[PDB]
Amino acid sequence: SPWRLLGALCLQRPPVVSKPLTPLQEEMASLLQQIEIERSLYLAQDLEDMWEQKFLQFKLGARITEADEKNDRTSLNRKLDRNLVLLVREKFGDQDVWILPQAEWQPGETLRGTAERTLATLSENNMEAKFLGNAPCGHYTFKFLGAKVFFFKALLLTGDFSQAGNKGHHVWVTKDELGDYLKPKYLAQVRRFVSDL
Amino acid sequence: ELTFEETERRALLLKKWSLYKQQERKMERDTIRAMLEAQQEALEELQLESPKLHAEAIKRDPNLFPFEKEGPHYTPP
Amino acid sequence: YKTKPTHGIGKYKHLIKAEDYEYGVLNIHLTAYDMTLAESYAQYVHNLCNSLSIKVEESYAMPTKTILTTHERVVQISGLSATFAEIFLEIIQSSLPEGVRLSVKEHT
Amino acid sequence: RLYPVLLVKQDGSTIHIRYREPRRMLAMP
RNA sequence: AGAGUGUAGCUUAAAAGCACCCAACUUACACUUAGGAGAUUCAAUUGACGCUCUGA
Repeated sequence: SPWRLLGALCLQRPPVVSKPLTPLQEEMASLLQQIEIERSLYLAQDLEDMWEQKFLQFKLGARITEADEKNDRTSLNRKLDRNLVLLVREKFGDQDVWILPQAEWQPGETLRGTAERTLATLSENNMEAKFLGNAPCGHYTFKFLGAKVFFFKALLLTGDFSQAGNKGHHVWVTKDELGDYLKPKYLAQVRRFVSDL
Repeated sequence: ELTFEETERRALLLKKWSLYKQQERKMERDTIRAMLEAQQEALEELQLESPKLHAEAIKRDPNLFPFEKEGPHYTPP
Repeated sequence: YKTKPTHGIGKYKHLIKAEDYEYGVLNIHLTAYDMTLAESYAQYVHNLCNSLSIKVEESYAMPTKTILTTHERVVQISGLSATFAEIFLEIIQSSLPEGVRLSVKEHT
Repeated sequence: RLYPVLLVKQDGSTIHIRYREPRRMLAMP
């Protein structure tokens, strides 16, 4: 039977900023600090004042660059405390669905080669990605002539995402907007293999 | 020396962290099972739809031996 | 007794062992600014390993080096499946708390 | 005693460390 | 649309036992000691709320 060969890639951007501590974790931090003080085994004022003013003079880099934008979905720095996933709008001849970046593959090209091609096929940038294994993460088959789509996985080491204002609709989705943007069951189940954490 | 109220608060903190990390390990295990079964059903579908690709799906990428990936920070470059 | 049906009912040494693509010996090196953080992460990774049924051999440490000091830890790992290695490594990546250096180096 | 001192290696990545004599700011040259 | 249907993770357990987590002893694991959380999907053996499979 005529089969429509299609692969894909669920790119993963790891969090550059660790998640902020909950008040429960802050209470545990206080408890561990006080037990550490209890278990501890043995002009300072001027030094403390100088060191605290050294702390005060420099402003710490904001852990959240997200509240100011509210519209920069295309920006690579949409979120910092969580993983990000690339997601680009696509328009087919018979369909128009917000679809994870896919690609067409041939039997002369392996799945790893298809993923490596897809790394720069649609973003036209100099992004640096890393692969773990040939094992995929999700498979979804929708027919009209058979077809299949393989959602793979990759991790971003560094990225020179030039011309961020691309003609595409790349919107970085962490966990929540996946259901909002991908309605059909064949595309709303990506969160099963997306690291929700 | 310590008082009774602080000991009770310590016990409550231990209980609440027990519950919190219990939920943490539970959700981590749920993610593990969910994505593992997703990968297994993906492999089964790949075997069913391609008898010549499941043989090359099991092989490992030889670039993982010098693997390297840094963790998170607070202030990005 | 040898001739009796109950022969060998008391043997035990056969139950004691005193001495398909898979990895080899894997060393995870954890260098950290904090003794407490390094120890906690070593405990966490060891718990993950013995919950996922990973043969862990050693959890030793390198000697301290001064040029402040950085504490080093080692986790030994043996036995990985295709998807199992991927899930293990990605869980480690997503569970690295703060400013710690991982490693997938080998022996020697 | 240990204190939460912020440390930076070469690029400006503040990290909390348990360090004696709370400096609140460290920068490796 | 149809079938299997159904006790917390597992039980030819009947509300239990294993599992599971931290606290201390451990480099660590483990042991031990202290603690912690848990279910028989809703109505009368039956019907309908949820899961898996077979299709579009």
